[PDB]
Amino acid sequence: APDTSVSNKQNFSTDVIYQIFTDRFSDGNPANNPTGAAFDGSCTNLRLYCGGDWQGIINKINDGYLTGMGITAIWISQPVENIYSVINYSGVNNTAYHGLWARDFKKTNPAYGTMQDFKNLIDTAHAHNIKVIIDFAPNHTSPASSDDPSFAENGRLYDNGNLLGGYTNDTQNLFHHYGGTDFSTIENGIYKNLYDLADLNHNNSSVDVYLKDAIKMWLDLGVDGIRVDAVKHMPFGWQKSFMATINNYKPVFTFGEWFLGVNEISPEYHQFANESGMSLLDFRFAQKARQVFRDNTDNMYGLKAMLEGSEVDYAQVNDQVTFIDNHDMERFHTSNGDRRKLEQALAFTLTSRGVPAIYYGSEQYMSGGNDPDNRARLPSFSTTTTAYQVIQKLAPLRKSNPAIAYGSTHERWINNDVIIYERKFGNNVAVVAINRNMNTPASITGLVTSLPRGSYNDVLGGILNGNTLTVGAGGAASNFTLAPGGTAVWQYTTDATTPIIGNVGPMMAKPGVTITIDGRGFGSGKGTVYFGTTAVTGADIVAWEDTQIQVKIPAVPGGIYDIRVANAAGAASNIYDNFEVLTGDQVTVRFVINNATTALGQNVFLTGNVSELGNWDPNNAIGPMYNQVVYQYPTWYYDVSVPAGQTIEFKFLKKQGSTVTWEGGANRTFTTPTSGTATVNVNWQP
Ligand SMILES: C[C@H]1O[C@H](O[C@H]2[C@H](O)[C@@H](O)[C@@H](O[C@H]3[C@H](O)[C@@H](O)[C@H](O)O[C@@H]3CO)O[C@@H]2CO)[C@H](O)[C@@H](O)[C@@H]1N[C@H]1C=C(CO)[C@@H](O)[C@H](O)[C@H]1O
Ligand SMILES: [Ca+2]
Ligand SMILES: [Ca+2]
Repeated sequence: APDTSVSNKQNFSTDVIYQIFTDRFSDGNPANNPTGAAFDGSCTNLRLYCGGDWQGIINKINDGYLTGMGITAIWISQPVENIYSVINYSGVNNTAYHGLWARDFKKTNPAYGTMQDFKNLIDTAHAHNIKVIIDFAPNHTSPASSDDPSFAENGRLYDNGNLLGGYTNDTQNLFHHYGGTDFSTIENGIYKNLYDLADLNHNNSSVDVYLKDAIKMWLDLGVDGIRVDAVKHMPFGWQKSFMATINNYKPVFTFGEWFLGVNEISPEYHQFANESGMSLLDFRFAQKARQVFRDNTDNMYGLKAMLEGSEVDYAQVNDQVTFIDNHDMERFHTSNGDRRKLEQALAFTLTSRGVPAIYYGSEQYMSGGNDPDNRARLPSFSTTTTAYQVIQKLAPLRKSNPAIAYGSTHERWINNDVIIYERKFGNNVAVVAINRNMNTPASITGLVTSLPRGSYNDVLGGILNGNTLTVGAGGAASNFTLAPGGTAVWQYTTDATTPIIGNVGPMMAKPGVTITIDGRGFGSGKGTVYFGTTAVTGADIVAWEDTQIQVKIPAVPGGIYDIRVANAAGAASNIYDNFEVLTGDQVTVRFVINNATTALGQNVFLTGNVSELGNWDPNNAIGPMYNQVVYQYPTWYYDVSVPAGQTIEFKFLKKQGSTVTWEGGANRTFTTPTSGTATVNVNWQP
């Protein structure tokens, strides 16, 4: 099927995501509304249920409100059954309107709708070619106090009705009991409790297995994507095994949230996006866009930089979800500011690279500070606001113009307040000009583009004050003045004669799994896919078409491969690097080493003979290991994702600068379990 098909759950670059807070969208059914001091039908107290439900979105999909806007994917609240407690955090009552206080990952939250209400939703969405992404928060359950088992629901957890246990009297060790985090370190913020949320222990097989069976159930119901909450507060090694489980079953576009601030850029943030098996929410985009288009704390050369720095730092930049604001930051639109800033910021996000995400209510100029302020109810549904129009005219370009979805970015003209950039994928082009200045016009002299001779009409139709572009000979355009706050989008689309890859999903799976390659130029008849030097053809290619090829991963040794395509006429595509074929199914193993004495600047790492363990290369060793919470120095520990049911070999090492110190003795061997978890306890051998 084509790359734009609703059946394409692996990739979302050609989609526009509408982020909804079920509760604060539309109450399509009152019979299911919570009652008592948990309900606030006037959405006056923003920490209470307002009544929104799934039937409320089915209504907005049916009467054409969402569809008429151009949206092709809704991202909703956690569908999982929550605690029913009305928590009075010092004077203020609080409820689980946000879906983030899980109670039973196998049942739906009654207030949002029933199991039948969920199928209806998946079916009304798909029948209108809209994809559904859900939230999943496997890092915890709900507010719990072990000292006072009378608080909330005591962080209890049920398995489809059966109680597994609570935060008080945890003999089975389902949770962590190390106090709460002060966010001092990454280690600290992972094993310690986030504020007061009963932190789950994934080293416990019962927990590990339960969360994995839970996500599959949700995959079986029809979801097309997953947004995992708090990726920074769970162990990396477990997440990889959680991903390998999704991808090895029914892969869906999965992404997670890792909050970055202003001009804050961490390498762990990138390492996660590059090696977890899942992408992140592009906070590097969001904060930079708001600095230039909103707070005006940086100029266009910072925008240029960011767009360029990203095209390299991320391994698969086309998979990062972009946005201008959301549930974790103040609303982009202010009181003392004009709607133009918002109108432009939206256009910039819509034509830029990644998976664009619009936080509900942005098209109705909703204003509001931090939580719960940024989570008020959508005041209206007027399909005639300019912002509605902008999204309306731009959104479908992602599915029609391959350059918007997969193309590279090139700044063709730049200034302190104006930028003109090009997105191109083969012959397809899209030029976007923006003058953020509202006072002075911008005379553009000598603008060269990839557009062929012609005079292109603004796709925005002038509502953003955009002109038409007369492109003469050599892609050069006649001079023009870009009006203050002007914005224009010009484009060109044509067939692809050369195979070209725009994206691949999933980015890691075991042999025998079907991956999805998307692009243009693949051709009608079956061709050839290269995983490294290993060529795949015949029955192993499940599907071939001009825009999308589906092929099984061949039996190769685990490791990183470069993907490449060749049509039936030997025309080979560009290289799509960084594909991880795993050794097989994964399980998480905690490795604990005792007596590793280290110097100031020396850390302990691990390595072994399978690719998930770096394949003996000390530059790809797992680490630096942990040494303060679950175990303290001189004992180090780490949760690592390894192949299931195999005898792996490994040795620990110390690393300091360019100096590496290996353990003495013989290689350690270990037979991994087929499911669940395992813990290896050892002592440093000199
Ligand atoms: C509140 C939020 O905090 C934890 O994770 C991140 C946030 O996602 C991140 O945005 C940042 O928090 C705020 C930031 O400090 C502030 O300067 C900025 O203006 O806005 C941010 C959002 O408020 O930093 C923290 C990490 O230090 C949790 O991991 C998130 O899950 C949490 N949001 C969840 C959690 C709870 C639990 O109480 C819900 O109450 C909340 O509604 C839900 O969204
Ligand atoms: Ca309701
Ligand atoms: Ca945790």
